Amino acid sequence: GVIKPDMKIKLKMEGNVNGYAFVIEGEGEGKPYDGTNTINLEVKEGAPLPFSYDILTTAFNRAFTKYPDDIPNYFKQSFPEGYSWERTMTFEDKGIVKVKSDISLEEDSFIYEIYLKGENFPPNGPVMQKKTTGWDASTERMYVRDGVLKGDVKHKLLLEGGGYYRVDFKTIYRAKKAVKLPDYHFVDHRIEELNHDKDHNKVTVYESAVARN
Repeated sequence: GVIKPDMKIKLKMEGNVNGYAFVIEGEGEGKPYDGTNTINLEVKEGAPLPFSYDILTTAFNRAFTKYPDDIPNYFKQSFPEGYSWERTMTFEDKGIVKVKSDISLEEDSFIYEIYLKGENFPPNGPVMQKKTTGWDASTERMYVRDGVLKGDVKHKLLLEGGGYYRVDFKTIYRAKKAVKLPDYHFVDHRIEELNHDKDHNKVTVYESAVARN
């Protein structure tokens, strides 16, 4: 099919957080059937970013998910036409991020066109004060609503000094063709900043994702 065991990634994100504008380009690769992906990110406008890089990482593609044979794969079935997604991240201190991404396929490269807007983050909270220490492992509840796939996460951003900062994810995934719809299932995630430079001008993100009943 069009989804090969090794695939590349190209992305551009236009972002605005608490009114601060920025542009990020990424290049990476992954193993769609293994459910693993790596993206190398460079800030092109707005360096040094004046907020926590953790609020962007989950924006930088469920095509990279390991799926048991018996659970229909909403994402892989969508290609070559691909799919788009829109997401609201609601933070326990009333900060909010809204993301949309178009996922297309050019030969053996996924292409992501991302728009991100964050607002109402407390100026002295851990996002704007860069006091976050990465995402916990998560489980995303995947379920069909109105003919498209919804993903819900009760997520946690770890904090410097210990404990965590609650974030609810609601995502809507919209295939650009008729696909066999899965029953309700789970996707377990682990996302990691593998490395970065002093101001997160250059960041490498890794994610693994596996579907189970």
